Amino acid sequence: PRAKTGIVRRRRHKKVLKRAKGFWGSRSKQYRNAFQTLLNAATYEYRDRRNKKRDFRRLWIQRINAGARLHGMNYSTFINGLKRANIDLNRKVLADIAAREPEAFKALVDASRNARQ
Amino acid sequence: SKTGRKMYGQKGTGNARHGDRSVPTFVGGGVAFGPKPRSYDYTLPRQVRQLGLAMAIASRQEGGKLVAVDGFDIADAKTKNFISWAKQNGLDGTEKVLLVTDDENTRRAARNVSWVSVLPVAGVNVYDILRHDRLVIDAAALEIVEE
Amino acid sequence: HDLKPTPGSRKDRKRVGRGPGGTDKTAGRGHKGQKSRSGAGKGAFFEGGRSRLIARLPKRGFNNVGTTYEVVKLSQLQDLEDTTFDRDTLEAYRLVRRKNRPVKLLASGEISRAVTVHVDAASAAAIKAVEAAGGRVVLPE
RNA sequence: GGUCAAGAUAGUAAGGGUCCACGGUGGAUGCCCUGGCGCUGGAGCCGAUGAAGGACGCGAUUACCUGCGAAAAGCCCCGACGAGCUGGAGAUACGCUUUGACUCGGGGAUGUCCGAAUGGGGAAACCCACCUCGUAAGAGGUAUCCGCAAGGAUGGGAACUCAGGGAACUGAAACAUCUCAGUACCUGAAGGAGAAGAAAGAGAAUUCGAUUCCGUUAGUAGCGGCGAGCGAACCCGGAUCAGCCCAAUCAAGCCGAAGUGGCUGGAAAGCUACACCUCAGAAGGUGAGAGUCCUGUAGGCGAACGAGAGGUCGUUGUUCGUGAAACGAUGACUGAAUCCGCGCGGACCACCGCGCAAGGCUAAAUACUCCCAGUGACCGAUAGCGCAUAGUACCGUGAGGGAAAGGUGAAAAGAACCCCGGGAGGGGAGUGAAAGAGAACCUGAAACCGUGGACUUACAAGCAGUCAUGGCACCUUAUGCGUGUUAUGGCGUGCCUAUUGAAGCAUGAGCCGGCGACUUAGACCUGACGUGCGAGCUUAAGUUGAAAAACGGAGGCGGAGC
RNA sequence: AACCGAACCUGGAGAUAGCUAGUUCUCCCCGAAAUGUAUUGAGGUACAGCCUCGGAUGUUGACCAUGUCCUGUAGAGCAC
RNA sequence: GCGAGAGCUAACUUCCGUAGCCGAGAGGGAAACAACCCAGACCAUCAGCUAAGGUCCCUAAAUGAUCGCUCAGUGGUUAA
RNA sequence: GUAGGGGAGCGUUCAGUCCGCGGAGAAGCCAUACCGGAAGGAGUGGUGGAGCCGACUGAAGUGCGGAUGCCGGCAUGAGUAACGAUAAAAGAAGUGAGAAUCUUCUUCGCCGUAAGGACAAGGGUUCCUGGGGAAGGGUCGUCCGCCCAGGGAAAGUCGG
RNA sequence: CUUGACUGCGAGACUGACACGUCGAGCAGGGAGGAAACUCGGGCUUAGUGAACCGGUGGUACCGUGUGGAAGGGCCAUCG
Ligand SMILES: [Mg+2]
Ligand SMILES: [Mg+2]
Ligand SMILES: [Mg+2]
Ligand SMILES: [Mg+2]
Ligand SMILES: [Mg+2]
Ligand SMILES: [Mg+2]
Ligand SMILES: [Mg+2]
Ligand SMILES: [Mg+2]
Ligand SMILES: [Mg+2]
Ligand SMILES: [Mg+2]
Ligand SMILES: [Mg+2]
Ligand SMILES: [Mg+2]
Ligand SMILES: [Mg+2]
Ligand SMILES: [Mg+2]
Ligand SMILES: [Mg+2]
Ligand SMILES: [Mg+2]
Ligand SMILES: [Mg+2]
Ligand SMILES: [Mg+2]
Ligand SMILES: [Mg+2]
Ligand SMILES: [Mg+2]
Ligand SMILES: [Mg+2]
Ligand SMILES: [Mg+2]
Ligand SMILES: [Mg+2]
Ligand SMILES: [Mg+2]
Ligand SMILES: [Mg+2]
Ligand SMILES: [Mg+2]
Ligand SMILES: [Mg+2]
Ligand SMILES: [Mg+2]
Ligand SMILES: [Mg+2]
Ligand SMILES: [Mg+2]
Ligand SMILES: [Mg+2]
Ligand SMILES: [Mg+2]
Ligand SMILES: [Mg+2]
Ligand SMILES: [Mg+2]
Ligand SMILES: [Mg+2]
Ligand SMILES: [Mg+2]
Ligand SMILES: [Mg+2]
Ligand SMILES: [Mg+2]
Ligand SMILES: [Mg+2]
Ligand SMILES: [Mg+2]
Ligand SMILES: [Mg+2]
Ligand SMILES: [Mg+2]
Ligand SMILES: [Mg+2]
Ligand SMILES: [Mg+2]
Ligand SMILES: [Mg+2]
Ligand SMILES: [Mg+2]
Ligand SMILES: [Mg+2]
Ligand SMILES: [Mg+2]
Ligand SMILES: [Mg+2]
Ligand SMILES: [Mg+2]
Ligand SMILES: [Mg+2]
Ligand SMILES: [Mg+2]
Ligand SMILES: [Mg+2]
Ligand SMILES: [Mg+2]
Ligand SMILES: [Mg+2]
Ligand SMILES: [Mg+2]
Ligand SMILES: [Mg+2]
Ligand SMILES: [Mg+2]
Ligand SMILES: [Mg+2]
Ligand SMILES: [Mg+2]
Ligand SMILES: [Mg+2]
Ligand SMILES: [Mg+2]
Ligand SMILES: [Mg+2]
Ligand SMILES: [Mg+2]
Ligand SMILES: [Mg+2]
Ligand SMILES: [Mg+2]
Ligand SMILES: [Mg+2]
Ligand SMILES: [Mg+2]
Repeated sequence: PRAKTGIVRRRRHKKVLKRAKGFWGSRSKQYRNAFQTLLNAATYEYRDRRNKKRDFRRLWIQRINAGARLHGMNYSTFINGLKRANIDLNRKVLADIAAREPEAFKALVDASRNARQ
Repeated sequence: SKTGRKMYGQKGTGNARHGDRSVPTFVGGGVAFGPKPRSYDYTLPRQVRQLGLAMAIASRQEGGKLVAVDGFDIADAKTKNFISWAKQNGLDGTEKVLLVTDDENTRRAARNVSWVSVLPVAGVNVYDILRHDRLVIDAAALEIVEE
Repeated sequence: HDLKPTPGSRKDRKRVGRGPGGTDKTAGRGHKGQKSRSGAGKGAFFEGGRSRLIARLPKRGFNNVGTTYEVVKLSQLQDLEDTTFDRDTLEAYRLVRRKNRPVKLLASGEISRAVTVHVDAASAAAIKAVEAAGGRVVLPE
């Protein structure tokens, strides 16, 4: 017996192509360039899962430093200050305190510069 | 049927290189690796054919869908009478039945029934049997197919 | 339809090619080379282009078929045959089927009970041990 | 509020982008068959009585095809069927037919011209004659070779057969003997087969008994730049049997069982309720899937015609390559015995065995497959034959090469008539179950071209992605883990191949769709897994049976090595 | 007969091609080599070396310490 | 890199020995960068500590402390 | 983790068997936010109009992006080059659904040992009449060497 | 003084991918020199070499195609 392709190739193809909507020009309409674009997309996805974990830490840190310095303290000195007084806060959380709740962040500042004295 | 003549020049043309249009990368060419007429018939070891057949009958015994039979009773070669005979023996119609006998007319009575398949003498075999639900053995052949 | 073959009876074959699963690109064959290529040939006794081992080795002696003797043991005839005796057409029906060759009897392991044997030849220690147990050995005329 | 001032931000899109909607293009995909493919089995020649193959004709209308041949889609008789017919062609008209048409079977009559062509010629299918009869019309004859005559031959035929002649690539990892291989090809002769055949044999048992074919012996014995590699036979088991004469029943055809009602549906075969035949439930057709509606099947009937010597030199054949080279086989030279004789048995001699050369025919088993029939874990429109038909169109001076091609609908009911337009095309209407089937007519993917809508883009450096967030929009696996779209930030050197090293200014690639590449074989070799038997295991050819399989021990493998 | 250091057509013929391209579905486990010698051999092949799977063994391997023997480089030295 | 020859104690040179890496290795660093430095990625996380390397702004992190040096943009490429 | 070895699977045709769907509508096609560790797999809806899914088992012409691969369709270059001798055109008039291109008139221009006339070879109805306008004509055509129909070719003396 | 520059062997190692190559105790026959223990199967050692194939020669009586012979091969030696 013989077994043509029948139906499989087009299903594969549409699969790729349908992953690829919103891609510019032929990248979203031609199979091969879709499939290709997608390989590179692979790289970018995996990488950036790790990397976004890298990025958000960064952000938190920025905000923290800011709040720190509003009340006359560097960030680094603020964080040894916190570790000294064994306050054990996430910097995600430290950021959110710093940004959202003024007086509270203030209190943590005073506690930390005390731990520094 | 494609002439073997070279179609055009090996280099030059700017085309890819080809020699013939009878080639499996060519629409309308040859199949690369097609099927040619062959055979599949080997010799399975005898003892295994025997043990098989045996084990067929055995399987259909724990059924218990064996029905050993002596003589029959179908008037003179009539299917309606096969139907009544069958019915007396619990053959409602809701099963597929293989019948093995050496009597011309009982077979000649079964056959045209949709749900009966009819086999003379030692035309028996694991396939045909295991194919069906019930087996009509008959029984005359059974005391000889032991010894 | 109920039935299934034995686990490990039938391995599905190698379909080389068919994607990066899988043996990608080169289907086992490696990269380039005469081994890579697709043609019937080398074959098997071809070393380098060199000068072959078999070609470097000394030939010894002619060739001769001669006669070969079909072996019958004592230990066979002995222990547990209970002497149905040897004759000519009896051995066959028991177990030493050949034809076209003459029969020989050889020492094997042990002798005890006496029997009458019909061969075409036998070893010294075999006739000696078959007589020393009371049995006679028959060579043809 | 007004003027001025400083600052910040918005909208408009010429065109683009992403997504959505709706189309066009195009012909993938699915379904299908009117066409192929293989295997098995059958059947096997035609021709001077004019073949195979053609040319020109024949029609109420005739370009193609089919059929035919101036007696021209046909004429005569016989047989069958029994109502339609007047070819594919579907189209108008003429008409034929129960005094038996049409079709089927079987014989005859006619059968132009060319083609072995054969009166002579010739650039095939055209030109020119001669003779006998005849009133003319017309008819018949006029080739060569064997033969006294009668009669035979010439030509054609895919494969198969034998014979005369006889390659190379290639393998030997170079090459010359060798191998490819007595293969390809050329020529010849012939048949449905042909060849071969009735032992101056094979052989080693004082065994066998015409030949061919299958298994096996056996990759054994041997051959060989003893390299590559080449490779028997005897025995044994089968298929089929045969040895005689000369020289002193199938081909037309007919008969042939059994069902209705309600329901869905455009339509009944499907559903459902009860019902029947079956030596018949194989199959196809019927508005969808029918044992019981039609054709059929099982079974039965069935025809006037129809069919069944030795030598020496030079060489070569089989495993036979100068080898110690027997034996056959001839080209050259030469040339014996005829029975107490002759020929062989692998140099050669004796002995022991087998044999009667120089004279012929022979069916059967075997090969093939143009043609016919049945079947298929063969193909269904790039597949399968090159062809759903065509060796056509087309290309070539020629030899020769050589395509694509498929689908309304159950049924033509093939859309009267109205609207715009010269028309093409379309919108209505009408038919239809559906024109979401209208003749550019099954489905109708993708590339590719457009219309419309959403959010968007005119300070911007970019492998076009990816991550994060904000804006807008949307709510049928959807109010969240959202879907679309976007702004801005972070991050980011296409794929493949080939490489020490690829974004590379290294290779390939316009795009999408289809076709497209590790397979088959042997009864080979060697391992892994599994199964059946197990000191044993197994059959092959074949025989019979065959909607299955069983027999078949010849052989092969273990059994002891050196 | 629009390309002649040997025309063209068909066939042998799927010539040969140690050469270049190409080689298609997914996940999981281990995971190399580009060294040696030999080759009318050098971009090819044979056998080792290295990888994997399976069956055997059963700590035999690894590192590091202790013991013991071998060495002629670094340095240095000038006795040849 | 270290050890040598060859070479001009030239070569992103050539040929050997030896370790490591690339090859077949992604991740951070060295602006960029197969090889160097840190380090071997089974998957998920808007979690914590560290390595090399870094903490003025682009750019995560001390415009840190104390004792000095250089004033030449030396820093941010060579010699007698 | 490259060559390579090993392991478990996904999907495709055909085949046997079982289940079973289908005009209250199959396969195929189309959309989709659901499912599975991946090949992949379902739900619903739109299309379509007659066949087909699932399960186990068997056999393969069984899975594509590459091969300057093969057949086919459609893009880019682009409304770009070009429209085939620089002998040359103008007006009126007619026709016609439509005219720069057709017909008539008047002129103009170009060949004139030719760009005129007659044979041969070759071609094969291309000639004449009447009609036509899809394509062929490098535009356009109402026209034509194109398409349809019907006519036309005459030998004792020319050539055989 | 002599022919150990010897036949029949070879425990066990070195060494090479293979084929090769190298060293060698000890047993037998049978010898040389020594008064003897003993030593000798070439040279202080490491180069002075050529695998197969086909063939020459001396021995050998293994095979020899109906049997007995002989051609021819085989074996050990050996030359090209
Ligand atoms: Mg981290
Ligand atoms: Mg075709
Ligand atoms: Mg694998
Ligand atoms: Mg690829
Ligand atoms: Mg490659
Ligand atoms: Mg606009
Ligand atoms: Mg005709
Ligand atoms: Mg007539
Ligand atoms: Mg009649
Ligand atoms: Mg009729
Ligand atoms: Mg004639
Ligand atoms: Mg040659
Ligand atoms: Mg060669
Ligand atoms: Mg002939
Ligand atoms: Mg001769
Ligand atoms: Mg010869
Ligand atoms: Mg002779
Ligand atoms: Mg199709
Ligand atoms: Mg109309
Ligand atoms: Mg738009
Ligand atoms: Mg600016
Ligand atoms: Mg802007
Ligand atoms: Mg390079
Ligand atoms: Mg590499
Ligand atoms: Mg580039
Ligand atoms: Mg490039
Ligand atoms: Mg290159
Ligand atoms: Mg290019
Ligand atoms: Mg086993
Ligand atoms: Mg020329
Ligand atoms: Mg080729
Ligand atoms: Mg060939
Ligand atoms: Mg690993
Ligand atoms: Mg290489
Ligand atoms: Mg190896
Ligand atoms: Mg140890
Ligand atoms: Mg020194
Ligand atoms: Mg270098
Ligand atoms: Mg790296
Ligand atoms: Mg890096
Ligand atoms: Mg960086
Ligand atoms: Mg570098
Ligand atoms: Mg540090
Ligand atoms: Mg900072
Ligand atoms: Mg891994
Ligand atoms: Mg099925
Ligand atoms: Mg199907
Ligand atoms: Mg492609
Ligand atoms: Mg090109
Ligand atoms: Mg193309
Ligand atoms: Mg323009
Ligand atoms: Mg331009
Ligand atoms: Mg321009
Ligand atoms: Mg222009
Ligand atoms: Mg012009
Ligand atoms: Mg002009
Ligand atoms: Mg008018
Ligand atoms: Mg003009
Ligand atoms: Mg006028
Ligand atoms: Mg003229
Ligand atoms: Mg004419
Ligand atoms: Mg035009
Ligand atoms: Mg008009
Ligand atoms: Mg005209
Ligand atoms: Mg006249
Ligand atoms: Mg040789
Ligand atoms: Mg000799
Ligand atoms: Mg001799």
